[PDB]
Amino acid sequence: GSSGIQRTPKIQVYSRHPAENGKSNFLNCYVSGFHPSDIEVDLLKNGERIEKVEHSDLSFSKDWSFYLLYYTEFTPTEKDEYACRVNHVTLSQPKIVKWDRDM
Amino acid sequence: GSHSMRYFSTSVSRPGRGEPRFIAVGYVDDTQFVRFDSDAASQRMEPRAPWIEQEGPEYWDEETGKVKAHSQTDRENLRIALRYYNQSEAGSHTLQMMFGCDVGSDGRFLRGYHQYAYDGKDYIALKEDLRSWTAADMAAQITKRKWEAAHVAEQQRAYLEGTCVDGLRRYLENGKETLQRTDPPKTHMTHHPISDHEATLRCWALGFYPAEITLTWQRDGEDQTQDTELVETRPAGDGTFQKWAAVVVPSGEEQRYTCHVQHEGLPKPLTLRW
Amino acid sequence: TYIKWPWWV
Repeated sequence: GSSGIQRTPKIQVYSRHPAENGKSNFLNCYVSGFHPSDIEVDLLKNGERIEKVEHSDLSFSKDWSFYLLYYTEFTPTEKDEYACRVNHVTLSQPKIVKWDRDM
Repeated sequence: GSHSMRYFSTSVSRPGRGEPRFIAVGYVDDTQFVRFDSDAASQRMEPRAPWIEQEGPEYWDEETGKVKAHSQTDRENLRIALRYYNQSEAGSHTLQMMFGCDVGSDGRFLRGYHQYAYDGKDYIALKEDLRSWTAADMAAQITKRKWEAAHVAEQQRAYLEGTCVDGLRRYLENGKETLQRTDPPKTHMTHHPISDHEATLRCWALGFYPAEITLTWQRDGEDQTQDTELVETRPAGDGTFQKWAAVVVPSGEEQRYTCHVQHEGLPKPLTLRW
Repeated sequence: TYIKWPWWV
């Protein structure tokens, strides 16, 4: 029952600090520029949904589009892979964006 | 420089899945400091920045009463808007409100705002003179006529020039160690080969505050306006922000490009070269 | 400080 001009979320998955294996960090998924505000966001570790993930309070930008930050503490390693999964009315299927230490 | 206070509220209906949800957040500049969530258990305005926790119990009582009243008003406003537009109850609709004020370095009032959006599009907005309204469509003109008859703009003008400015000035003093800071961007460049004929040069800005920043790429002093990839400025989670810009460069031409960084924490803009 | 007044559209 979406209403108004739909805008697809822009998704970024990244760490708070440059990654160093064995060093505690935060894994972030920032979703922005979307409408309507109904959205599902998860952080994944090796393809599996991470349980203790926090998120910011829904807010929006000058153009009225919404943004949210999902985040969890994590200690990266050389082998472990991480990703963000997003579902939104504008997406035909959930979108999974893998974490790349260089983005 | 100048400073701003903003409150942002979102009301969303969810037909068949419960009553509408109301969420409000308050910001000074790019720092959130309160929230209210109609779904949450506390049913209180809650602190979200260290420097607001020193407010006494009657602050929290008063702020809770004001925001809960707004929550109820905007829930009824979703109903009214449905009627104005003759829209079906089956659809999920959104009502957003923004209000707040700007002050200068000396604390003087610079601008006030009080505006609404329905389903993501302008609905009605208080004009800069704080005396008149801009109505976006025929439904909002019904509202405009109603608010003109009830002299709503007079009350909002009084809030914006009075209470709003007083609170912002006080928050800036109470959180001065944190709100009156500028963290300049830490900058660097990375290089990522694509094929054997092309590679990506990425120019990075990290750890900066406030979030406003400009990153641009040039080739031989000429701007690369259309061949640059620029991501949205993003929170680090610790009160600072991050951003990068990237250009695709033919292999061997890296040294033709320069990245340029403007930020209010930099006494002079930067030029980076690979 | 939150607005002291909301109003119906």
